[PDB]
Order: sequence, then C-alpha cells, then structure tokens
Amino acid sequence: SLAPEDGSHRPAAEPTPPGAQPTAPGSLKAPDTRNEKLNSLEDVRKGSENYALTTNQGVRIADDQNSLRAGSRGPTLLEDFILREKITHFDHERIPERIVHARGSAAHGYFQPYKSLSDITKADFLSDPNKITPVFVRFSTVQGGAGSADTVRDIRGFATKFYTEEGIFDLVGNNTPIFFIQDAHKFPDFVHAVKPEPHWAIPQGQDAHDTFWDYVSLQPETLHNVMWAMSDRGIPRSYRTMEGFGIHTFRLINAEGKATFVRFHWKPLAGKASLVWDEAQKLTGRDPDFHRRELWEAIEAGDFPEYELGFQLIPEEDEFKFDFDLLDPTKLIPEELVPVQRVGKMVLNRNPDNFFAENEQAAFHPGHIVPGLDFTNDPLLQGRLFSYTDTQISRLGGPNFHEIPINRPTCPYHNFQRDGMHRMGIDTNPANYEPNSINDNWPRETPPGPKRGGFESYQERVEGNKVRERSPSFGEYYSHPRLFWLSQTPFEQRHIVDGFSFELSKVVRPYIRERVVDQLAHIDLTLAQAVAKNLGIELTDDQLNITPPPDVNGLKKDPSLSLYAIPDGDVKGRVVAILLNDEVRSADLLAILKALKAKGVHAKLLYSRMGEVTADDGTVLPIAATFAGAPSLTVDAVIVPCGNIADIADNGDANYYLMEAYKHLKPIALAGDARKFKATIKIADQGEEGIVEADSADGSFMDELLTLMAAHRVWSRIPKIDKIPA
Amino acid sequence: SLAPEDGSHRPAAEPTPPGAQPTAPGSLKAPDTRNEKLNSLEDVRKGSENYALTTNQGVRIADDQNSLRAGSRGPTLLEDFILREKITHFDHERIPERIVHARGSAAHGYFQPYKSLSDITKADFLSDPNKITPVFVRFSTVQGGAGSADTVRDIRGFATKFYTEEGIFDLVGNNTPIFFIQDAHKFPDFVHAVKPEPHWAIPQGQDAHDTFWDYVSLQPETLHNVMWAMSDRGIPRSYRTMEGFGIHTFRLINAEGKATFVRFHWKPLAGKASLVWDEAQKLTGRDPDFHRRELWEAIEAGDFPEYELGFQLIPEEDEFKFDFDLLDPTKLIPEELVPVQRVGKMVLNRNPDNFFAENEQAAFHPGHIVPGLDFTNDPLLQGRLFSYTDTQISRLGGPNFHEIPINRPTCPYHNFQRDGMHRMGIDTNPANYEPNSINDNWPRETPPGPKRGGFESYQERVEGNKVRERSPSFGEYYSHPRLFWLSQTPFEQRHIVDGFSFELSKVVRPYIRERVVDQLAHIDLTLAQAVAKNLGIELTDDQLNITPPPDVNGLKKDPSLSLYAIPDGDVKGRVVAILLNDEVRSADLLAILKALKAKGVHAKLLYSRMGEVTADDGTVLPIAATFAGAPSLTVDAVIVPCGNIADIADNGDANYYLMEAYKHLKPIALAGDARKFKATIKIADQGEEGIVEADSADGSFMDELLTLMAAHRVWSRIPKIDKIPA
Amino acid sequence: SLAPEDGSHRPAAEPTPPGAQPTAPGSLKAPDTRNEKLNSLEDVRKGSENYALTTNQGVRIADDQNSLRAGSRGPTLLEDFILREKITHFDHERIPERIVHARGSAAHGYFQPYKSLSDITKADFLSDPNKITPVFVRFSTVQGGAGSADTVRDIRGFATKFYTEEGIFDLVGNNTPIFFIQDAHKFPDFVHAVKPEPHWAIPQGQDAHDTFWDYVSLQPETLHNVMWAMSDRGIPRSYRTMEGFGIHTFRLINAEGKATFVRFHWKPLAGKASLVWDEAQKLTGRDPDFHRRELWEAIEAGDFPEYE
Amino acid sequence: ISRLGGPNFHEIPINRPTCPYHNFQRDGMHRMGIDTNPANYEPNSINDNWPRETPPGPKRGGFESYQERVEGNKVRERSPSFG
Ligand code: HDD
Ligand code: HDD
Ligand code: HDD
Repeated sequence: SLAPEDGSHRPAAEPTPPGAQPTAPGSLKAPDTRNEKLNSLEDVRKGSENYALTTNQGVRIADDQNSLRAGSRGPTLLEDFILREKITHFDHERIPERIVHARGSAAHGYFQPYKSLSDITKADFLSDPNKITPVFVRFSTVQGGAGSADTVRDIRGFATKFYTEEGIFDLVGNNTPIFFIQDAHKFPDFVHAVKPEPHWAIPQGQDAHDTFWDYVSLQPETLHNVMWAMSDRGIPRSYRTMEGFGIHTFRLINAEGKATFVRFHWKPLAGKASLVWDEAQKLTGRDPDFHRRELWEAIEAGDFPEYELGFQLIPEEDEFKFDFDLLDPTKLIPEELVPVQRVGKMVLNRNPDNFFAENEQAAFHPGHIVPGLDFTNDPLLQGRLFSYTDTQISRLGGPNFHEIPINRPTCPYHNFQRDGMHRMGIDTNPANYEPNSINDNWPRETPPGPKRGGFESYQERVEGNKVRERSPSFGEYYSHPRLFWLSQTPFEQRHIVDGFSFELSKVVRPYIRERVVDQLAHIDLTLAQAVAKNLGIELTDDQLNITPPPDVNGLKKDPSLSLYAIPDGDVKGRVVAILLNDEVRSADLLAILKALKAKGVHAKLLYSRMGEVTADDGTVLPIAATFAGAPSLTVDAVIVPCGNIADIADNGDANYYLMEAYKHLKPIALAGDARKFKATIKIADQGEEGIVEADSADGSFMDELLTLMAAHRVWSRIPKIDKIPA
Repeated sequence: SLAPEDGSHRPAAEPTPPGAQPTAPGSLKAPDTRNEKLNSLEDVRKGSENYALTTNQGVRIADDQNSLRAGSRGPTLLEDFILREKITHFDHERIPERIVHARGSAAHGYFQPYKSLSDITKADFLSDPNKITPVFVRFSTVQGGAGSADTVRDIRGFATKFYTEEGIFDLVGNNTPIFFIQDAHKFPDFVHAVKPEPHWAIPQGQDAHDTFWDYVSLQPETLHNVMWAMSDRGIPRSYRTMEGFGIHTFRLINAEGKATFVRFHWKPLAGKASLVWDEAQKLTGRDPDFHRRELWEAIEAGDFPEYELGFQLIPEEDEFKFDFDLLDPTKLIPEELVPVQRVGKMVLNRNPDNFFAENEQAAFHPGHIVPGLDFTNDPLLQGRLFSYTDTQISRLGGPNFHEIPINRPTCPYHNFQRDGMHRMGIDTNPANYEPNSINDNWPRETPPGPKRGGFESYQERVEGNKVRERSPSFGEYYSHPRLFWLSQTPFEQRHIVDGFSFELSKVVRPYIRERVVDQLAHIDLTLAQAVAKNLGIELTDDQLNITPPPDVNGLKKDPSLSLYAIPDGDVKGRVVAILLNDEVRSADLLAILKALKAKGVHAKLLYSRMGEVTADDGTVLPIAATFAGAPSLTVDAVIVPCGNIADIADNGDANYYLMEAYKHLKPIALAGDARKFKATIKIADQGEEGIVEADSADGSFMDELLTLMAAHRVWSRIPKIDKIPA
Repeated sequence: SLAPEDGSHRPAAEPTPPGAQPTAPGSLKAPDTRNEKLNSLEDVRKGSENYALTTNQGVRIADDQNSLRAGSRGPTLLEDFILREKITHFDHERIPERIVHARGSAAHGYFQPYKSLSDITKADFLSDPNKITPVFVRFSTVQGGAGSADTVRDIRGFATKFYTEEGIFDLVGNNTPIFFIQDAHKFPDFVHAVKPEPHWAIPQGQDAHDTFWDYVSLQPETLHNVMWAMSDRGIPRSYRTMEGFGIHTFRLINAEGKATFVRFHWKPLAGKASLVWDEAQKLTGRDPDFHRRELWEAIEAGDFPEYE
Repeated sequence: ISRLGGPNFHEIPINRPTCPYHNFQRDGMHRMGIDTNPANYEPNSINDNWPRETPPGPKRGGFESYQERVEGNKVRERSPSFG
C-alpha cells in the first residue's frame, strides 16, 4: 500500500473547478454521466483495482522489477518471456499519426434537435426532438504533429461523429466557412506547402515560412481562407469559443424525394473569443497543451461545451442566384443573404477514459452519411470521399477500423464482408455472398423509404464531357476576401494586418513577400498598404490603381463574419488570476471570490512560492501556483486584492504579470493599496477604461470587473500598448 | 425468398454422418455444445437472419447489385462510398500466412485430468479431476502454404491452447517425438532447405528435392526425424489417428519447489493409422482438403477426436542416467525406459464458426506457460521462446494479438501495457506504470505460491562461459535412427525404404543421393542396401563395413515406436464404400448397414451417376457420389452387395475402384454375384486373406469385414500388389 | 517560368552565415562535400530540374490542377487514376514515430581516430589514424512527439551510426553519463510515468507532472539522472554544446583476446553551454525548432559540430 | 497498400518504371527515393516549378482523357442492354 492514508491521491467523483483536484479518466470522474455509446463501451472498459498484475496471457507476475538472469549480476536470459512480452508491447505502441489534424482533443456528448425536420430531410437523428444521439467530437489544429502545441495560428478542425439509429454520420468541419483550395487534386500540394519543409522539417505548427506563402502567391484561390487564418480566427481562446462549419454545400433529401441544398454550422453557446498573437505564441511555450487542458477541465467542472447546429438552406431552383458558385468551397454564403436556421443543441459532457484508445484511434470521414443526406459535386468534397477510407488502412492497420470500439456503430451492422487484419466479429452466417439461397439471402437489401429505408443517391442530372477542368464560375478570388476584410472591426483589421506582417517577415525570399503584397492589393488597398509599410515595401502606382473586386450580391459587409462586432460574451468558465500578498485583506477576498463564483468564473490564487499565506483575519489561503508558474497568458483577467502590497511590489514576476496581462488587453482590477501597481503599467491618476480601481473590492468593483470580462478584451487600450516594454 | 420451400438448404442441428447434411458453422450445427471459452466468444458472434444488409457504419443498403454511375451506361462515380467500402474490405482481406505450419485445421474442445497432480505440479489446470479446461487445437503440416494439400508426406503439428484459470498454456507439439535439428539458430537454414527452392518456388508440400536432401546429407543430426518422416508416420490417415509429442524436456514444479523433468505425449484413443504413399499422393489431387474435411465431419458426426495426455517423468537426479542428453530434441526417451503416465483426456467436440477469425488468426506459442511448468536449456526450445511472440507482430498486425477473440484468456488479465495497433481494451486505471501511488499500486504483483501465485522461474544453477558451442553430449546421430528402424514391422521397414527411394529419385544431383545413402549405411546396412538398390547405387566395402551404432541403454527395439506392432485399431468413424447396381439385393444392404451402424462405421453409397436407384424389393436408394467422384482413396474398405452385377461388371470405373482399393491394402467384401469381380483383382477361387466373400451378406460376412477393418490394412497382400496395373 | 528573373529563389552553393540565404538540401548546398556513405546514396537520390511531372508509373501528367469530372461542374470519376495515385500516396505518408526520442535532428559527417588503438581493441574503425569512417548522427529529446519543441527540459539523445569496413557500429548514447533506471524490465514503467498521462495525453515535452514525480519518489534509483535533468544540463544551448556518453560499461577486445572495460564519451569541441529555464521555456513557444535550425545552419555556415 | 506494405510499391525493383519518373509525392513506409527538389508542391517558384506538367501531343505528351460525352442521372442501375 503506497497510496497516502488520507485518500488524497484520488479525485472526487463530482464536478470540481480547474485545479481543485487531479484530473482523471471520465468514467471515474463522472461515473453517472451516461449515453447509449458510453454504455456500449462497457464490454471493453478494463478496471485495475484489486486485480493481480499479469501477462497478456493472464499469467500472474511475481517480480515486475527485474529481468531473469543467470546470477544477480549475470546476463539476461532469452527465456524471460515476461520481460519480452512487456518490452514487445512497449516497442510497438505507436501508430501513424493522422496526415493532417494530427493534434486534437476529444470528448463524448449528446445531440438533440429542437423540432422534427421531417419536412426537409428523412435523416432519423433529426426526426424527433426527443431523440437523443450520442456524439464523439474531436477538435484539432491542421499542420502540426500530434505532439505540437495547441495555441498556434492555424485553422482548427471540428469533427463530430453522430451515432445514429440508421448509421454513423460524421460532420467533419473546420472553424472557418471556406477552405484554401477548390479541387481535391491540389490537396497534397497545398498541404505539403504548409507542412514543415522537406529538407529540414521546419517549421512545426506555423504557416510562417517560404513554401506556404509561395503557394498562396501562386494560387489566389487560397486568399479567402488565408484572410481568416491571419485574423484572430486563427488563434481561438478555447475550442468552446470558436464557430464550426461543414464548408461544403451538401443536400438534405426528404421522404418525398425533394433535395434542398444545405451548409452546416455550429454556433458556440459560450460565444466567440480569440487570443492575441503575442499571447498565443508565448502560450505555445508556457503551455503547449492549453486547449486540450481547458476542454478537459471545463468538462470536469461542468462547464460543458455547448454548440447549436444550424443550417443555411437554399432551394434547388436558387442554385444559380448568387455571384459565386454554391459548389465552390473557397466561397462563403453570407448570413445576410441566407440566414442560419437553428436545428438543435450538442453538449459535450464527458471526457474519454484513455486518450489513445478513444481519441487517437477515432476515425471520422465526411463520406459517412445516412439516408436523408447526400453530397454535391463540390470538387473538394468529391475527392475527400476517396481519402478518409483509404488513409485508415495504414493509420488504423486495416479494413476493420470500424470494429475499434470508439468507431463502432450503436445501431445494427450486418453484411457479407469478411476477414482483414484484426478481425473481431465472428460471423455465423452460412453465406458470405449475395444473392444466396443457403441463408435465405439474409442479411437483405432494404428499399428506400421514409424511415429505416436503404440509402439511394439523389438522381441529379449529370451532363458534360469527361474533362479535367475547373469551372469558370470558380475563377473569382478577391471579392470574398474583401467582404471578410470590410466586415471586421478596426482592431480586427489591425490584427489581420499584423498577422500578415508577422508571417511574411519570416519568409526569407523577399520576392515572395512582394508577390503576396500584390495579391493583397487586389483585395483592399488599405490592407495592402498597411502590410507593405511593415515590410518596408512601397506599392507601385499600378498597384495603387487596381480596382477593388465587386461587392458580393450587393453586400459591403456582413457583421456575422466578425468575432466581436456583435457582443456575444459569456463569462462562465473563464478564469481570473488573484495576486496574493502575505497579509491579504480578507474582506476583499470574500467579496472577489463569491462574485466570481456567482457567475461561474474560476479563480487561481497566485503567490511567489507554493504553500499557504495568512489573511489579515487569520484565514489560511492555499496557493495554486506561483506568478511564473501560472502566467497571465493562462487567465482572462487579473485582480490584485488589498493588503501588504510592499510584499510583492518589488517582485519582478508580480509586476511583469500585470504588464503582460495589460499588453494582451486583459481587464485588471486593483483594490486599496494594490493601486500602487498603476505605476508599473503607467495608468493616469484619474484612471482609464479597462482598469477597475477602488478603495476596496466592495460595492460595484466586482460588477465593473465582470462587465469588462463579458466584453473579453479592452480593445481601446491598443494604442497605449506599443510603448509598453513587455 | 430464395431458399427452397422444403427447407433442405439448412442442415439439421443434430449429429449426422459424413455426407448426410451440408456442413455448417459450429454454433449453428451444435448450438448446445458449450464450454467457458465458447461461451465467452458470444460477445463477438454475429448472426444474420432477419437483419438488413448495411455498410460497416450501419447504413442500410438499397441496391447491392450496382455501382453509382452517371447514366446506366456511364462512368462510376467517386462518391460511391458503398462500393468503395465493400471493395476496400475485400482488397485487404488477406493477412500473412504462418512462416511454417501455414496449412492447418482446428476445433474447440475440453480437457480434464484423471486425478490431481499436485504432488508433481502446482499447474491449476492439473489440480483436480473436476477441473474442465476449454481447449482450441490446430493440427497442421509444416512445409506447404495455407492453400497446399493435406495428405502430403510431412511432419504434422499438433498445437493445443489450454484456457486455464491461471493463464493460457500452449502445448505446441508435432506428431513425432523429436525434431530435425538441435539448435534454434539453424531453424531458418533447415526450413529454407525444406521449403520451395528460392529461384522458382518449387516444390509445394514435398521434401522430395535437392536442397532438403543436401541439408540432411550434411547435417546427420536430422537423420532421426527424417527416418520418421520417411515412414508411414509421415502420411497419417487422420489427425485423429496420429500421436502428438511436445518433443522437448520441460519441467513440472510443485508447491514445494521441486522440479521434475517431463516430456509430453498425446495418445489417440482412435488408435494409430496411416495411409500408404501411392494413396496419399493421389489423394492430394482427388481431395487436397481430406484431413480438414475428415476432422470437421468427425466432429459433426459425434466421432469426437479424443486424446489422452501422457507424461514421461524423470527425477532431477536422473538427468545423466541415459546414453543420450535429455536436452537434445533429436533424441526420444524410449517408453521401455520411462513409461508414459496417462494424466487426462482431451475431447474436440465443436468446429469453429469462421475459419479465418478463429483458425487463421489463432496464435499458439510454447513460451505461453503457467505456474507449475517451466523450461529447460534445450537449445531448440530456448530459441523458439523468442520466435513465437516476434512473428505475431507482422502476422497479426501488432502487439494486441491477445485481444483477437480466439486468443483471449478466459481468466483475468490486467497490466500497465497500453496502446499498439487496434487496441481494443479501454483502460481506466489512472496509472499506467508501477510502482504507483495514484491507484494504490494496482494491479499488484503476487508472490509465487501453491495456488494463484505469481510466476517465478525454477532457480536452476548456471555455470559456464559465454559460448556458441554445441554440447559434446549432442554429438551422436545414428543410434536413435537405428532404434526406430529396428522397432518397425517388416512392412513398415519396406515403406521406409520406399519413402527414401522415391524421395531420393527426385533429387536431380546424383552425388546428393549418394551422400544420403552413405548416412544410411551408418544407421543400418539392410536399410542402406535396399535404398541403394532402388537408386542403382552399389555400396563400397568401406560402407559394407561401418560398425552399427550402439543400442540405446541396452534396447534393441521398442514396439511403442511402431504404428502397427501392437494392435490398437478402432473402427468407429471409419467409412466404407458400397458399390451399388440398378437392382441391389436389399437383404444384403440391410445386413451391411445394420452391422456398420452397430460399430459406428459410416457408409457411402456409390453408383455410375447421381440420383437414386431402386432395390429388388423397391427400396429407393439415394446415391451419395459416383465411382469417380468419391474414389476408393477416401474410404477404409469397400463392400459390393449382390444384385444385377452385369449393370456394373463392365464399368471401368467400378473395376478400377476395386483395383485401387486392393493395391492400397484395403479390405474388400464381395456378396453373391459380386464375386465375379474377383477376376479384376486376380483372386484364386479358394479365396485370399483380406477378401471377404460369401453367398450373401449374412452376419458372419460382416464380422469378418469388420475384423479386417480393426486391423486397418491387409499387410500380407503386399507381395501380390506388384502385378496389379493400378 | 515562376522563378524570379534575378535568381534570388536559389541559395548559393557555398558556406553562408545563418539567415544569409534560404536553407537547402545538403547535396545542393554543399555538392562537393562527400564521403563513402554520402556517395553510396547516389543510387536513390532524385533531382527534378528539367524533368516532366509524372505518375509513379512514369506517365506524364498534363493537368495537375484538376480532378477528372463529368462536365466542369460535375462529379469526380473513379477512373481518375492520377488523382487517386496522388491522394493514395499522400494518405499513407506517415509512419509510426519512435516510441522514445521521436523528436530529433540529424546530420552526416566523418570520424577518424588520433592513433591506432590495436593494443586495446581490434575494431577496424579504431585501427588506423588515416582511415576515415563516415557517420550519421541524430540528436534528440526523449519524451516529446516528433512535432514537439526542441528547448524543453529533458535528457538529450546523441546516437552515432559508424559505417565501418567490418559492419555498422551504432553508439546510442545520451547527454548525461547515467540513466534513470537499473533494469530494462522497468523501462516501460519509467517511460509511461514520464510520457503524457494516459487519460488526457498531457503534458507534452515535460516531466513537470504528477506521474513522473510519483515514480521518482517511489524509485530512488532515479534520483541521480533526475539531478542531471533538473540542472541546466536539461536545457542545452545547442546540440553542439553538450556532452555525450554511452552510459553502460562495454568491453574492448584486442587481437590477443584481452577484455578491457570501457565507457564512451563525446566531448564537444565548441564547449559546454546551456540556456537558463525562463529562456528555454519561452523559446519553445518563440521557436520550437531552435536546435534543429541551429544545427542545420551551423553546418551550412561551415561551423561544423565537432566532438572528441 | 496492405499486400506490399504501403504506397511506395512502385519502388520495389520489379515494379520500377525504366523511364523517368519525378513528382511531388513524398514519404510513406519503406521510402527508397531521396528527393533533392527544394519544392514538394506545385505550383512553386523555389524550383522554377520543376518537375513540370506537359501538354498532350503526338509523342512524349502529358496524359489527357478522351472527352467522352456523359449524360444521365446519378443511378445505381444495370443498363438494360446488359440484360
Ligand atoms: C482529399 C484529401 C482531403 C481534403 C481535400 C481534405 N481533407 Fe480533411 N482529412 C484528410 C483528407 C482531406 C485525411 C487524410 O483523410 C484525414 C487525416 C487522417 C484521417 O483520418 O483523415 C483528414 C482529417 C481531417 C480532420 C480531422 C478528423 C479527426 O479529428 O480525426 C478534419 C476536421 C478535416 N480533415 C476537415 C477538413 C475540411 C473541413 C476540409 C475541406 C473542406 C478537408 N478536411 C479537406
Ligand atoms: C526458432 C524458431 C522455431 C523453431 C526452432 C521451431 N518453431 Fe514452431 N514455429 C515457429 C518458429 C519455430 C513460428 C515462426 O513462430 C511459428 C509460425 C507462425 C506462428 O505463429 O509460429 C511456428 C509454428 C509452429 C506450429 C503451428 C502452430 C499453429 O497451429 O498455429 C507448430 C505445431 C510448431 N511450430 C511446432 C514446433 C515444434 C514441435 C518444434 C520443435 C520441437 C518447432 N515448432 C520449432
Ligand atoms: C528496453 C528498452 C530500452 C531501454 C532500457 C533504453 N532504450 Fe533507447 N530506445 C528504445 C528502447 C530502450 C527503443 C524503443 O528501441 C528506441 C525507439 C525506437 C528506436 O528506433 O529505438 C530507443 C531510442 C533511443 C534513441 C534514439 C536513437 C535515434 O535517434 O533514433 C537514443 C539516443 C536512445 N534510445 C538512448 C538510450 C540510452 C542512452 C539508454 C540508457 C542507457 C536507453 N536508450 C535505454
């Protein structure tokens, strides 16, 4: 018995806030959170407590500390089969990572529609507001390996496996509404250009290098998603605070056989929020697991990630009514033209038990659809359909990857397919072919119908010659980038310009930077000029004279394309650093902590060392982390309570904490003599918007602080931060 | 509905004789035959009746006859995910075959001891006669591929997986009591020498080629097993009628820690029986699946394969009491010196459901032992311990092959090993290492003990220098071959000579044949001379003068080494061909079938066409096969009833049936006018031992036939067969 | 032609200081730098300039920008074998990373002894001061994945393959002179304890978590190498400025059959130097490829890494 | 991909073309060819876009599919002419 006698090794099996208890496998942390998929995994869940340690063949091991040798200082013997089994399993633990989105974090949850959608689709999982469908969702970055950092600038994946009663449906989306390229034949080129360069394998998790911008400069179709990635969309605060999109136009098919075109959306109920670049980049060093950690801890705290599924629906007869082609995945459908109709809610409420078994081995593929859905001729979607089945043959070791437990349907599956590596199902059917008489032709085909019918493809008319040709309706590259640019606030536009400027500064061949700037001048001259000024490049008179691309269907902006133009803040689940001193005003700390708790905001008590400090009144304050150990990068706001401020006033870490939080536009609140830190951040005596200050933490101090947190960051501080040495 | 109205598509779920019903998966043929392992496989058995045909993701298929195309004569579309999943699974069905023993046939059963062995071993499965241990047994040839023929001349494997309460123990043996080589380092040399030659990959399932005999001629340690392989041991009648051996000396360890040396035996309760070479060779062309078929149908009929497990036990103090080294796997322990103690019985009573999932994927390995067993320094066994865990990583795809259902232990298994390709178990342990505090160190090591204890190696003393050197005690090659030769009946010696003669005649390089005859002259001059005579080789005076090797501990024979010297014939499960005519004497047929039924012998009614014939009293006799369709090779004896003999008397195929059966030494019985067929096989009017003839098929006629069948073949016939052109 | 007319896309094939030119494949940056191993790879090196783009079966491709479809807005056809070959190869690019030391940076070079060692060893590569042996060296971290950062706190691997005339010798060492554990049977326990924890797969490239310190606390044999890892040895400035060690005692065997015990060392001729923790940790965010980059650029500059 | 272990099966010697082959495909299990191209994508400027596409033509040209006419709905249907 090596556990502490007080039982403190084991986290409580109840919701607890971030940092309050060690994290644990979901079935131990939250044994009563169930759904039909979680329950179906019980056949493979393995416990440990009270069991003997064995080999994989069930033989009990007596001494798991030593190899078998001839003499206690002698050579290891070949006959040690316990050693060799254990080292062999170790030696073959790794499987190939995903070719793209190798870095990702996943959770289980459930989805339910708000009302039946039978009028527009026969998909069973959308047929009844009381039908609950379990989900497994993985969120990811794109470029970096499985061991890369989370808060890089990149697109994010947002992949949802719906375990429906009529089959698995995987909605395999990203967090921006378009992709970089038009036709899947170019996917290896694009991916190779953004991935680490092939001679030296640098850089990891960064588009900031020559080959990515070379390809962008040569393929202007890429510019629209490049605009999104260079905005603060590329650096989300959390997977809970980003949008999701299926990108492609798909079809819904109802029981009468009518097709409606659809694009899929996820709206985050926590709101949209992103980091700023300097914070994101520094956070990749201070905590490369920050998004993975934040998702796991939100679920352990009960701050369940919630998202609303929504559809943009366009009738078949309106296919050609826009200035862009609906089948072109580099174009978005502005919500001002086609609104998102709310469909249902997804809540992620339990972590996995074992990351490798459930996250690493999960296989999502957008070809996994169900009756009631269908594809379109989008030429990027069409090639995706080939890739996601083919890649699993190496990644997951063969054609039986649907028998890996996380991938299994919860509905029935029966067919004539047999064998393959790793075959788990032992088929008893006398027949392995159809048509057969020897088993009365079972299992049997099922005609299509309104419910529980076979899959039949929508009978779309095809007419044309066999060509490798891009549709001319796809040959427009700048109007969507411009619509995105004009829809952003002034501070978002600044962050875009700073994104392009920072990334192009890392491109060693200057002509590439020049070619990118020339493309920017086809989108918007103000953008192009601002980036050029940061790169020391002067636009030519020709460039100054490029006419801007047209409006998109009459629109000159669409505010739903901005993260921040329309307030959607939610403070629940956010966190505040509280910088302690060795004699904290206890009345301040009571008021601060209860106000935060009332709004579901978490706190971390920080000091210059671990252990405890004692408040003016004798209250013992346990310390969560030191100032350097939990930097301001990891919090949303900073509060400094009154007390003995001299204890920390000359602490360089405490001062720099406030300087970093101030640079990154975070709300900062200072009570009583903590206002002596105004000099560290150069705040005027009469104060400034974004800094809460008062004689004590009472009255409206915490409400003012919370109001600032609901607006996420103090954008008005931006011109004040250039001078700050931080 | 495609099944026939009358239900004749589905075999009865009751025991039935070979040929009476179509064969079926074991759980459908014998649903009520149960054991703990078969019951534990219920989680992975999948049915089929009444279920819809789906993709592997659970989506119902409407049309499983057509690809999706643009127009009904148009090109196939990439978006056809149904067709690609089905073709992808097909394209990846095969896995590598086993390096050796790739051809094999398997069944489920159970083992039970006759008495507790706790005085000599603490192995839990041998602790109590009421301990029932499920087994899965795979019988195999050695050289040929998984698609090669069964009745080749070869060594046979006999591998038994015991699913004990203290771990899987695999007894991985062959059907002769020694192996070809002494040290595992030479196994790839020997196996490459016997396998198809590397330039052109010929010959399949045959040792009859230059490289095999080149290795043998240069490595006289092989000669003992080569003598077995050249005897009729090399061509068993059935997996049910051969012996099995573990070959190596292992140890039993009791609760006191005392080690006893043990060699393992399986004694077939159906008796020992083999084919003759011509019959075996021709059977590889008429039915290359004969042993697989015979095993499956025996079990379907309730002719369960039964074997007694036997131990030769040698106390530790007697290690050096023999003329040969107990660790040398090319030496046998004569039963006259150390008797086989009969310790328990194994019954194989259920065929698999799916060959690939349960037989092809089964992994047996002799390093899978349990507490109460241990290894010795036998240098062939020592190297085997490395190979059987290593080879599964490619064959079965990775280190989780114990999770493939058929391989899973039925007792608990818990450890800190994680991940690997197609990981099924989802571990919930917070710890994946020990020692750990965070899960109170579970699962925990267990000290060795008398029951349910951890495995500890027997503390054998090792003293010597690090050397690659063969023990001098292994350097004797001829005395065991000679003891084997002297123990055979005269007809068994003739078949040995004929085996050597036929094989060496296929060696194209004559000096190799000469070098083999020289080795034979070191074993026995009579043998050497008889082989040389058939090869047109004359022994030199030096060869005529080689002194024979010494007796083995005073023995100049041991009849336990002969298949036939001691009567152990059992006719239950054997099969007779009854050659019909278009007017059968029904009284003969009743008397024949009655007497066969009484002894559990099966029959097959044969004619010149399929369909039925009608007997003299009107009984309608259904025909199982034609003369040419079910050759005499496939039966144990032939009976010709009386009736309209002129119907068949000039039938070449019916005459040849009897000539072939007669050449192969099979009993033949002829009733009434069927005695006209005496002329085709040249039998004198007075008759001949092994031909049963009488006026009708009365009761005496059948006892005489059944007595011949209990003696298997009519060996006295051998000098008459030289004249038969068949 | 997409290249700039001034030729500024292509780096000079001469030694240049870090940042002066874009980095390039070895054989194009330093075509005249050769050794027996580098030459022997010429059978499989493949160029590109002036060659047509083809499938892997050697069929020239006319249009590498589009899939084949039925009409220019139509569905992609299964008979597009060019698209499926290209996407199949992409789909199967990745292989499993190394179980440990998955993050590493490598280079070619050569070794030669200062004098013959025939009195203590008959190894051919140590027999003659003028017999040069090619080498390939990979330096690595231990815990993190292939896409983790370079300037973590960790032990570093230092593995040298010597391509000798009497076979390959691999000296597979680390940058500290001992290991954490005594018996290989415990390696999966120790590695599992230091690797990301199994429920949530955190933390990457860091021993700073409960399971590693749990194992340490319960296995005091670890403490020596834990001391080295917590010192600035854990955060070297460059792979050029750390020591290497084989850790184990091995044997040298001379022609007379005498055995001498030996432990192997590499001394960096650039000297020993490490970062400080705040700088190392912030560098994993500002340039997670810092040691990979510094090694490649030192070789491009002519600052060849040398070790005794 | 299973039978020959991955996507570099054209590098097994019997399968290799005797004519030139050059493209932007990289890596995979058992990769033999060591690409020196600074670029592993096209279009690129950093290797002047080599290796380059080739127009179709009478000899030594790029592959182009015959522009057969396709007309019909997306169906899983046997042509009646096959019946
Ligand atoms: C033709 C190839 C191709 C194209 C054009 C795309 N992808 Fe993809 N994608 C892959 C081929 C691929 C892949 C090779 O099949 C991956 C990696 C491994 C896997 O299982 O699938 C994958 C993974 C992958 C994942 C991670 C799934 C997971 O968590 O396991 C997401 C979220 C996306 N992709 C999303 C997209 C979106 C939104 C695209 C454009 C609209 C896109 N993919 C285009
Ligand atoms: C050092 C290597 C080596 C040596 C010396 C032997 N074998 Fe072996 N044997 C193998 C390496 C191997 C193997 C490569 O590991 C096989 C092939 C596939 C498998 O799973 O194991 C195997 C399969 C195999 C099987 C088939 C098991 C099955 O049905 O799947 C049997 C019955 C034997 N062997 C029996 C023997 C006997 C009785 C030996 C000598 C006394 C012997 N083997 C020596
Ligand atoms: C019993 C298992 C075992 C143990 C006890 C060790 N290693 Fe190891 N090592 C491995 C099992 C391993 C491995 C699983 O075999 C690796 C990863 C995959 C590979 O090719 O080798 C490996 C890789 C590996 C590499 C990377 C080689 C490369 O760059 O590819 C280095 C430098 C070391 N190890 C160094 C050590 C040192 C100095 C050890 C202690 C003195 C040590 N290893 C103990």
